[PDB]
Amino acid sequence: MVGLIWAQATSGVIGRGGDIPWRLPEDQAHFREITMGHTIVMGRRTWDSLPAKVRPLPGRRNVVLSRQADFMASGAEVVGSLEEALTSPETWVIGGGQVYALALPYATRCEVTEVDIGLPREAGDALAPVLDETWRGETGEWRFSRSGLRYRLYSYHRS
Ligand SMILES: Nc1ncnc2c1ncn2[C@@H]1O[C@H](COP(=O)(O)OP(=O)(O)O)[C@@H](O)[C@H]1OP(=O)(O)O
Ligand SMILES: COc1cc(Cc2cnc(N)nc2N)cc(OC)c1OC
Repeated sequence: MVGLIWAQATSGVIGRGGDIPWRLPEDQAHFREITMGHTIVMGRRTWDSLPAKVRPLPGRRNVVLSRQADFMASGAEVVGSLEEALTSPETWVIGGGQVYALALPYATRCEVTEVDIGLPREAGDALAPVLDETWRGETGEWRFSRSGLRYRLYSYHRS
C-alpha cells in the first residue's frame, strides 16, 4: 500500500524558504499517528534538512531516495530508484515536492492536512501534488488548533 502524507495551505503551498510556513502541533501529532510502525520514504534533500537528533524518524523504517551512491544516512536505507523504495507492506511518502510527484502514480491513499491560511503561491514555494477525479473519501470537519489556526484532514483512497 503506497500512501502520501502532506500538509498544505488552501492554495497548495507546502513549503516556503524550505519551511512549512505555519505552526500546527496538532498536524505533527497526526503525522506521527499515520506513519508510526510503517515505512516512510523521503527525498535526500528532505533528509539533509532535518536536525541530526530528529532523523531517522523513530519507530518507522526510514528510506531515503538519492542519486549519490556514497550518501550516508545514519539509521536509514538509501535507494537509487522509486521502485525499490516501495516494497514494504505499507509505505508513506513524506516529502518533498519532487518525491511526491514521482510517487503519486503509485499511491492508493492520501492523508492531507489542509490549513485554512491564505498564502498565495509565490516564487520559490513548494507545491502539493494535485488530487484528480480518481480519488474518493472523507474531507473531515474544520477544527481550530490551540492557537486558533483552522485545519481539516482529508483521507482519500483509490484502486
Ligand atoms: N527517481 C529518483 N531516484 C533517486 N533519487 C531521487 C529520485 N528523485 C529524486 N531523488 C532524490 O531526492 C532529492 C529530492 O529530494 P526532495 O524531494 O526531498 O527535494 P525537494 O524538496 O527540493 O522537492 C533529489 O535531489 C535526489 O537526491 P540527490 O540530490 O541526493 O541525488
Ligand atoms: C521529513 O520528515 C518530516 C516531514 C514532515 C512534513 C509533514 C508535515 N505534516 C504532514 N501532515 N505531512 C508531512 N509529510 C513532518 C515531520 O515531522 C512532523 C517529519 O519528521 C521530521
